[PDB]
Amino acid sequence: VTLCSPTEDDWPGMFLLAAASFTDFIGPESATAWRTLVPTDGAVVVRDSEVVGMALYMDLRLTVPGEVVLPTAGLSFVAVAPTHRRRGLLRAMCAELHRRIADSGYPVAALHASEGGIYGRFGYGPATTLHELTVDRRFARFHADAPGGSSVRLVRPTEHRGEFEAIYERWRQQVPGGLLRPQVLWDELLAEAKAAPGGDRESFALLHPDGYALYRVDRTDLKLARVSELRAVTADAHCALWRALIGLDSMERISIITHPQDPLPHLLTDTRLARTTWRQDGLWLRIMNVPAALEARGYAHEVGEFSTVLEVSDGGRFALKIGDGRARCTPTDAAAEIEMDRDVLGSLYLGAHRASTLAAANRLRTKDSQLLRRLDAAFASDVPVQTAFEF
Amino acid sequence: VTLCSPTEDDWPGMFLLAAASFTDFIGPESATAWRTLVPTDGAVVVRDSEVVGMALYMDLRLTVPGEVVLPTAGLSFVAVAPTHRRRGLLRAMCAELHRRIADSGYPVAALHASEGGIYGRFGYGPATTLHELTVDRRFARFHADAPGGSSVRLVRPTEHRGEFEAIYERWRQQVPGGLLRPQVLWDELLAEAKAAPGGDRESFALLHPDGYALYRVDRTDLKLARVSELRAVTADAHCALWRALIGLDSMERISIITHPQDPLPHLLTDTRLARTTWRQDGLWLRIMNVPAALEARGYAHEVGEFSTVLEVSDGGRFALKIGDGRARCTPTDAAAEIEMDRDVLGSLYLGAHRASTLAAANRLRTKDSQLLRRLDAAFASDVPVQTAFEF
Amino acid sequence: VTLCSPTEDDWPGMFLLAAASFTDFIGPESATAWRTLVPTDGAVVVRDSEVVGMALYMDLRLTVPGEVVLPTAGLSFVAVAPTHRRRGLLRAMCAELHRRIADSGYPVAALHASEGGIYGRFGYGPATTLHELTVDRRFARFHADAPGGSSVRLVRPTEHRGEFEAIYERWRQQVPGGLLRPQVLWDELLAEAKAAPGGDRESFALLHPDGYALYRVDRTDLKLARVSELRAVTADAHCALWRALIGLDSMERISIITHPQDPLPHLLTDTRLARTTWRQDGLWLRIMNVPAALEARGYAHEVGEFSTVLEVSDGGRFALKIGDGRARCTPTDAAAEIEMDRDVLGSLYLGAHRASTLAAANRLRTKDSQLLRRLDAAFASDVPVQTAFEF
Amino acid sequence: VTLCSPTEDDWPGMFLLAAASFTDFIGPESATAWRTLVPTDGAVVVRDSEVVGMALYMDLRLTVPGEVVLPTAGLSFVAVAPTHRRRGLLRAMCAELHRRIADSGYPVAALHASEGGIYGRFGYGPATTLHELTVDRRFARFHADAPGGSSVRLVRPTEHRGEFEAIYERWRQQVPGGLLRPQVLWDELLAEAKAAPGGDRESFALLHPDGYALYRVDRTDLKLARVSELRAVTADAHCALWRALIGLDSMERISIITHPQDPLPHLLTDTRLARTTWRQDGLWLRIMNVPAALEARGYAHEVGEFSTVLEVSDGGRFALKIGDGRARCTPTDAAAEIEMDRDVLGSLYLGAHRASTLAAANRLRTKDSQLLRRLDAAFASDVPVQTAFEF
Ligand SMILES: [Cl-]
Ligand SMILES: [Cl-]
Ligand SMILES: [Cl-]
Ligand SMILES: [Cl-]
Ligand SMILES: [Cl-]
Ligand SMILES: [Cl-]
Ligand SMILES: [Cl-]
Ligand SMILES: [Cl-]
Ligand code: NA
Ligand code: NA
Ligand code: NA
Ligand code: NA
Ligand code: NA
Ligand code: NA
Ligand code: NA
Ligand code: NA
Ligand code: NA
Ligand code: NA
Ligand code: NA
Ligand code: NA
Repeated sequence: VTLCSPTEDDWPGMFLLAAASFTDFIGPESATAWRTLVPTDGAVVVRDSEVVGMALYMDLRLTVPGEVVLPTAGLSFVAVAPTHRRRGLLRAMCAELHRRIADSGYPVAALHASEGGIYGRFGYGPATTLHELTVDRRFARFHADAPGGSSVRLVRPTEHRGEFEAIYERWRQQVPGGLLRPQVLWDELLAEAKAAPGGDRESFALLHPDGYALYRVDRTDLKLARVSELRAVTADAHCALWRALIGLDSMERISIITHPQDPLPHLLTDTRLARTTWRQDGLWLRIMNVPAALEARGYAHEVGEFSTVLEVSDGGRFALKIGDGRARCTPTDAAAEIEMDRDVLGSLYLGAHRASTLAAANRLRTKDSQLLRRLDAAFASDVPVQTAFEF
Repeated sequence: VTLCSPTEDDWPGMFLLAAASFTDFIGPESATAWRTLVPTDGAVVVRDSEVVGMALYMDLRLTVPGEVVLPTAGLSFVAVAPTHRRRGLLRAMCAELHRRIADSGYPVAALHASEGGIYGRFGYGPATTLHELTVDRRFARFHADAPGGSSVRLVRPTEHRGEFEAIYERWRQQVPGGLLRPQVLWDELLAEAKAAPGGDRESFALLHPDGYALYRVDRTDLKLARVSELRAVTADAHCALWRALIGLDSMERISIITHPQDPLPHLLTDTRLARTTWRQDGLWLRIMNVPAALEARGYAHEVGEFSTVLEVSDGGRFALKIGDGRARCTPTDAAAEIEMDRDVLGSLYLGAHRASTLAAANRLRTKDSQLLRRLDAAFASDVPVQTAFEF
Repeated sequence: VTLCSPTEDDWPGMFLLAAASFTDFIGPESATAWRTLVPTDGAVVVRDSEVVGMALYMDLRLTVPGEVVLPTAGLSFVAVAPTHRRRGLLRAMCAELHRRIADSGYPVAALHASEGGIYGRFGYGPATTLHELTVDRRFARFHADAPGGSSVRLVRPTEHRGEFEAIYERWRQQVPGGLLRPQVLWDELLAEAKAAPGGDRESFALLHPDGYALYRVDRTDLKLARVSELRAVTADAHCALWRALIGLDSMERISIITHPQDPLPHLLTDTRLARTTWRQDGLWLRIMNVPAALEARGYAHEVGEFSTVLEVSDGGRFALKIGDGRARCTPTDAAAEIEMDRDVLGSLYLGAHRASTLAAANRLRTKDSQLLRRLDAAFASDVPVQTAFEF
Repeated sequence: VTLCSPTEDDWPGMFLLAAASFTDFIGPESATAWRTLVPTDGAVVVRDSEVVGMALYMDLRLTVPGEVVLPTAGLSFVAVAPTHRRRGLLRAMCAELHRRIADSGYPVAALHASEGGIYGRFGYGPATTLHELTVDRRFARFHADAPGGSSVRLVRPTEHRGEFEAIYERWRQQVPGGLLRPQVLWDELLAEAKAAPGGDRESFALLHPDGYALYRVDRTDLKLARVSELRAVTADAHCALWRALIGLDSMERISIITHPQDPLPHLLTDTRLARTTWRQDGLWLRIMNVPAALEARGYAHEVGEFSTVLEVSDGGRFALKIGDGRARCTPTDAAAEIEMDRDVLGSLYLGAHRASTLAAANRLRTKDSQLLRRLDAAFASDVPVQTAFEF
């Protein structure tokens, strides 16, 4: 077993491991598109010769609270051959990529987890929450207060690329969890909008000046419309799009993977009709440089100036001062007032998890309940954290 | 149709309407127990003579943020005969009970809703969130950080009444959503802990000095344990009880109806094992007296002093000043800065819903985004809102 | 194997065979009640000594077209021990009972069939059709034309026996398929109206001056109400009862076993909401005396006088003259114009099956298509055929 | 919103609305084939410019009782964009098409309804009944009386087009509900007989001189054969085809969408094996010209001459005389003896619904029960009403 950056010769072997590892494998053509996001030394392979392990990262741009955009290393295409389990190959590959990511000057790494029990030990914490809502649209009536009681157009996605790009670009800069979507990923998205023989049905779009929804009828449940993506920049756009989706009179049910603070339920006279059918971790974060990440994001202006000493387990100890919505984070050997593993800081960082909830599980440790309330308020996001697109 | 306080003669007719209206009807013996919580003029019937409509309220004590206990009118046993639908009987009965509740000096009314689309128009807003977690305990491993790596005892519920009463009494005074559980409801709870021929299996309890869990094996799914109630006063107690439940080696799955901030997921090495299988509105609140309710609860000390003008639709307009965790709420004819229906204030009141989320649905209306952030922070609860027991 | 009328000593052995043969066995107490309807020589047993075969008939009164009530032998409690299959015991028992029934002067025998492939060969034809309608009552709206836009009362069945008896007695005399329901069967019906530990839920009744509905919530599907029986003497009563059932706001679905001409679908703005979920043969008829049965019923006055020659396979050949809604049916050796097996005549007799449909299957054989149209019209019932109660 | 006849330029926009509206959308190539049945001014669009509403009719030939063929306007391709619900677009489009259909001289319009609650208010009544039978062929044995105890050939559909056309043409002229099937619809039918990658399996045909059956194995249930179409001109052909289908020894079940008077059950020794698994409205009729439609069909010769006065709600009042199987229908201001909405007359017109059943729902109103019996008999069809093909 040797750990190397792959040569062009290695990629057929990587596509074999990928096809055998990922049931949702996009195939070599699509994989080659995504490859354009992987920097020169962004990939590692293990050879036994045949490829028995692989991992890479892509150059991403992640929005964090305060509309701050961080360069982010997006881990992806991580696989160990079923022949080479329990030989420390994942640990070796993650250690090497983290070395390269830290040396390259990324303050943050991110991934989508295949299972929930794997990445905590490598310092990734779940930082966004996926929330599936299923609406029985047959009963759905809009509240008298709901905006916009036609601004929306039913269109072919492939004919309005420019408009979706412009709306998404405005959305991703305003929302924590937002990711820059490069041209190659717009190519890939509009390719999956087409009907496939034996596969997905045709996708349609609802287009508003300030929002869009991409949806298709389920392959097998012909009374279910699945919203693949809804991006709205204004409340008027969000409501108008949902009025149009609830107008899909041939459907019984509309489903969407959204975030816990989606206002959809409050648009209806019966909030219970917007049923939570599924909940899971979305984006995971590893804070690579604690002071860089903590100084870079904005904090709630509602909390008054405070100082503390934060220790990250094997991540350093810092004098952390938060005031006027900004943090200063400097080295100190003073006694820690707060201790947590690196994964816990990732979970706190976009505002998806409360310091108080993590403290109740003893993942976050302080003797000061006032400090806990101050951290909770400071790390909270004004704009609710959302998940952009899986990678 | 005449609307009257029922005589003793009316109660057999009320029990008939109840049996026909409520599939979960506890029966006349249990109903007579709960009746001891209904004050002298706490009930209305409609006669056509036979009972075709009924509604009552019980005298409750509800904990709100700041550990403040409010006298609360708990609406219950609300039914219209299937023969007398669409004749305004619900509206007539609710109007009369609200008159009596307001005149009696209750600042707040509360209920559990049979359907989500009914009580908004009578000024009730959903104020707590039920969250069902299902744990596949076969895979569950506790995190190295989790407390208490034996303080817990497996016991017969009927033999440790005193201990459950004492623990519950400590829990309900500390948690917003907490309700005083009178002696008659402890009688009823321990009666439902017994096995029934053709019905529920025997209930067992796990007892800690600072917490308890009541559970039973599902009637039909013999690999599922259903936790009917877990009350823990400390994090050590919460973790210790979950270590014991995960030790139910004959079960595949443990389910509990809990709240969105339950720390259980963070106790495990795989947070995904604590799956959200169901989410619904719990307790609904109608604010009867706006200034009394707003002055009575505690507010977050993290937000700096601020003043605004709040208008409740047909509920009055108030100068609202919040500072040092207290509110002053006085009559004013000054221009409104914030407007909302009465139901919306109920949804905000225990901290379960953010002002910002309601604003995004246009249920809450202001031109000031800074005011919105201040309301969000002020109305937030330090201790997460939980649901006590259904009534 | 000897075939005998049973002595009192035989009945414990008959109750053992019954319990082993009938999963719906009502038990010895209920069986003893129904026994009061079995005349002195109304039962046969086969002994091998232990009971290995049994069959009996009850004295019934059946309404046929023209509101004519026929003495009817109701076959029931027919069983062969699983140890004694394929030994001709059913054929021997049926032959003996038919001998006794014919000699006793019954013009007609009737039964409910355990399976569809058994009784045709003994001359029974299916004569009524069971039609299960399931209404999704959440969507159900009554048509502007529907009668009665409160005449109906929600009551305890056991408290209004007299009223149900009087309504049923009016219904059974007006409807072909109607059966006299003796006092012992009213005792049995009101006993099954009670909740059972581990069994059925409590039954309720909707009572109108000219109709009633008995219903209960399903044991396991708590959003389904099952109507066990709806008897309405007028269209106003039928509509009023359905308005009340659709008012069961806690239910998603109402199901009823009714007849193909139930007007319920036409009461709604969406006829499709009254979904046919199940269809089966109900009452089976064996015509014992062809001329007695054919002369006894009324015929459609719309068809002009006609004469034909009907041959029943091993049942005789008859000159059949139909006019002014009456038939004369006399012996003849003239050439047959119509031939059919005895079972086919049973299927025609209450108007549930058209001569033309049976002719298309070659169960009914004529060279005259005009004769076929005349038989179709003559045998049709003005009042649609319904099924009274299973026996 | 303007309502126009579409130009060629509009049809791409109509195909977009169609694809988004109809999950069973046949696609632009097939849609262009069906278009050949739409006359010059047979289509309307609503433009907001983009197509937000559409409706058309096709020139059909419908067989009614007495083997009379009526020119029929077949409404189809009716859609409102999900963006433009509740703006009266359906009402506007239906009003314009009905104007054009009436002015063009069509006595009748027809459609297949997407939902049951929509078309009643525009004067369409359900006029045929779809009845799905599922046969467990493993148990199926033919009755000793059943015809034809080999006349049938297993063939490739595409090789025997001429024979299917000739048989169908004989069937459609003899059966009420029969439609002329133009060459373009035979092209489309034989195209759907081919296997599709990820779609339907290959279709086979059973061919008799006087009947055919088209069938295929279900996509997912490989023990179910689905009969798409069985057309038999004689009882011998019907029985012979069913003997062949019951010979599909690799299948457990055969399903067919047929009519309520299908003789299949009576061909078997166990009639219960032909299970009704589904029942729904088929063809809907709007009578455009009451006297033209009522004079055009044949009536039962069994009923003696009678006269009445029929009022159709906003459809005129007529002296209706029926005798010798013919109707004369003339204007009158005499008192109405019978009143009904236009939709009700459509439901009566092919004989699928009895006047007596509609009267019991108060959709048909008379004080004369003798008149009701006479209408029932007169409007009855000698040959049972069937459904030809959906459009
Ligand atoms: Cl912020
Ligand atoms: Cl999201
Ligand atoms: Cl607080
Ligand atoms: Cl809770
Ligand atoms: Cl009659
Ligand atoms: Cl019936
Ligand atoms: Cl005819
Ligand atoms: Cl048909
Ligand atoms: Na923002
Ligand atoms: Na690409
Ligand atoms: Na993924
Ligand atoms: Na507290
Ligand atoms: Na009690
Ligand atoms: Na409840
Ligand atoms: Na009658
Ligand atoms: Na009895
Ligand atoms: Na039975
Ligand atoms: Na014909
Ligand atoms: Na074609
Ligand atoms: Na169709």
